[PDB]
Amino acid sequence: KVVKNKAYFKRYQVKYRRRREGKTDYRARKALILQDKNKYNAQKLRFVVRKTNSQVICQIACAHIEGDKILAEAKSKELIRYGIPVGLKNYAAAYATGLLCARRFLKSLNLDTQFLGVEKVTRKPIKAFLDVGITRTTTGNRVFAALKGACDGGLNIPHGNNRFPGSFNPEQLRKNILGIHVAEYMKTLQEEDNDKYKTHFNDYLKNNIGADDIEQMYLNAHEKIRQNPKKLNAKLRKKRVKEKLALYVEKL
Amino acid sequence: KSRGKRSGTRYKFSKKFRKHGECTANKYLEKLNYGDYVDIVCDSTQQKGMPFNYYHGKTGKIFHITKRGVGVLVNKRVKHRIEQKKVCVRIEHVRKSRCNEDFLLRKIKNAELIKEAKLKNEHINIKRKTEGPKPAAMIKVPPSKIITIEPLPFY
Amino acid sequence: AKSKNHTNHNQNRKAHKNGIKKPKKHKFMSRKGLDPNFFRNQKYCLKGIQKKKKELKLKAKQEKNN
Amino acid sequence: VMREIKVNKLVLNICVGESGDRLTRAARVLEQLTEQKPIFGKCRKISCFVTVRGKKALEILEKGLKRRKNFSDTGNFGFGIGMDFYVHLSRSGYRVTRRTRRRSKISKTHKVTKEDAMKWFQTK
RNA sequence: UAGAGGACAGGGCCUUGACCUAUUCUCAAACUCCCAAUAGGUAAAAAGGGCGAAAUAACUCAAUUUGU
RNA sequence: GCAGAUGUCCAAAGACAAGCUCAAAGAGAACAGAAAUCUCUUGUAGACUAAAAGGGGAAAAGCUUGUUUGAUUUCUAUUU
RNA sequence: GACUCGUUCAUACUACAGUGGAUACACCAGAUCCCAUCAGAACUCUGAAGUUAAGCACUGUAAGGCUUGGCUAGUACUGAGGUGGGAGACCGCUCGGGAACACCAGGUGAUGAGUCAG
Repeated sequence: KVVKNKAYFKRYQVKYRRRREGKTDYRARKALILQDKNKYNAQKLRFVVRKTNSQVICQIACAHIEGDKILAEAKSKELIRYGIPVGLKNYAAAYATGLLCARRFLKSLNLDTQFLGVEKVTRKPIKAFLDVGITRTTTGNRVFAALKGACDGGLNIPHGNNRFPGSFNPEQLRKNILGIHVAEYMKTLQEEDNDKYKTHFNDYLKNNIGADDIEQMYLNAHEKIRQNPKKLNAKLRKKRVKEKLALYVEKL
Repeated sequence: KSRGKRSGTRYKFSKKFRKHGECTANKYLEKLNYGDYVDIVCDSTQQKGMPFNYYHGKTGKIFHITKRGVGVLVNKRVKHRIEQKKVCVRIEHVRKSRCNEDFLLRKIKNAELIKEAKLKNEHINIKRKTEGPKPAAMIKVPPSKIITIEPLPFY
Repeated sequence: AKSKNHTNHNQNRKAHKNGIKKPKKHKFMSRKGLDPNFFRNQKYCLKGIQKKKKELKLKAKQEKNN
Repeated sequence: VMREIKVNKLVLNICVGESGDRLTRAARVLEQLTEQKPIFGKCRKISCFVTVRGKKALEILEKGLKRRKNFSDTGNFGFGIGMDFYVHLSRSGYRVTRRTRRRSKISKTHKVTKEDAMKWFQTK
């Protein structure tokens, strides 16, 4: 038999477009968006962190029946203007995107002087809730890196220590948000074999980014960013198909 | 002999064709106010917070709102009289109505028209027209388009 | 003796003989047990506004009654 | 062009149909073959197997090299000897049917098929 | 209920079937891709509403001023 | 009247989270067969969901794993 | 041109071919650390040597399907009336309302908010 029968096509029910594309969830989404109906105008702003295979994006989203509205946006590719010309998928890159997003959103809402955030590494503030983005939120993930960066920027999102590196390692959290592990990998790879080190970090070596330079470079970037924000119609279809039939009369 | 909760809903509560799967992810986002008029539609994808057998399709008004519950007042007939009944349902099943959007549009039109009408001091038959007898007029038709009719034979 | 087990005849006519009765539709509906922690605030709201209005009433009454 | 069919999966299959002792011996010999721990079947416990990739796959395939009918339609095959041996080959970009973000299927133009499977086999 | 066409088992290229593609005859209180008339429900403005200020709160919102 | 069923069972078959996706059919691979294990292709439920039947269920309401006992005290508004 | 978050939830789907690769997504190199397994296949992390082959975007099929309109057809059907007809089963008439399947024609989306690139 054939499972691709016309009856099967007739009975098929299409999925939602986003679910078919695999972009969304439509259970976490509705749980995130819906708020208690007892309260009114509760927008329940959602922070959105999406990691591509190249760079991450951080947005602030509000809900509507007409559709989601985006208030503030940040890409990983803005770190060049802040001193980071390479490695925009990095853990520190995600942290910087989160801090950039938080600072721009606060400035645009005019609460910069009212929320200074925190310093370096260890009325109620405005609220946001973190997007999962399908990706399995295991311990030590770039999404939670950006979450910590936003919280340090001045946002408030309820988060535990379970998926922060360690189960709790503040030293490793500092190292990851500062890029220390990248430096250690550079050290180990350089010691073990120079060939692999150069063929891997060719661009880092091109820009001459030393191992003991990454952490200070990211720290300087963080301080700077904190102090400064064609078609065919029916007639042609019939014409061309009748021509195709005329050719197939004597073609094969 | 049997009068259980969901009795006789083999088709009524059944989701319509090619409409299976969870409720639309935007139905949660409707805005409700005390005094609004609302319709009750029993969906089956959601299970808890469910309306009952009789109330499917009825109307009412919003008088009670909780974290997720909505209490609606309905007039249900019983023999010789009508008695108010308060039913608590959930947001998935409840649905904003249209029974008053006509009257709301009429009120908005009144507000935006009779204002200028009063400004000019004109009286209008602002009551709904209910068009009855058409007027009498003259029309044209050439003799080249009059097609006669005649009863048909049998076969 | 066989007994008729049910009927619903004449019931509608009996119902409409007295006319289908309507509920009185009073204005206010009680808030005995509806969604507390909101009417909890609302009662304090009413007490405050009443207190201000009545204290101003007494102030005016005294300044007019000497 | 990178329409080269890199080796994708090798699997060793063991089936005894009895309890341990002999099953443990099969596990022991599979361990001595490849250090990766084996995986069991069902216990309606009656069979085990293991999967491998990479240089190990190349070496074991060459070892098993020592009939062109048993090839499957989609460029897969295998044989026995008390062990088993089975292989799965595919072209690059197979990830798009497995990873979670944009799950979607591969067109038939990218698959391998048996006609190319024999060519690859007798080439290597 | 019958044929049209088509690559697993049985025996002497041949047969038996099963099986697959598109057709055909007729049905279902406990079948439904569809869908009536009847019957059912709600709204059609004054103890109400629309449009801004001024107060109140221990409620909500990042907001004693966001709103309710 | 008709077609049946109930006076039980379950620390998991309850709660939550996370991961995966079922039947079936074909294709292939020692013993190995109509059926035994694995892998591939197709696959809107054709399986599964304690029980009878009827609904609902796909990044789940199903399968596997993890942590757990909200299967707790007291009290309202109410529907059948 | 490209992406992110949405709505509409099949005209958006599916099968088969053709077209498009600077950032774009994406394939892709690797497993020291966070992280996971029987397996770095998946997941996580770090990269950018090679890449339209694939996904993704667009187009094509007397493509299936879907979806509108015509037609099926005032047919089947039915509310009220009838000292209408017919032995009955049923079938007319007045005032009324009104189908579906199959068939034919057309089409394969629209869209909000935000950003990058030139």
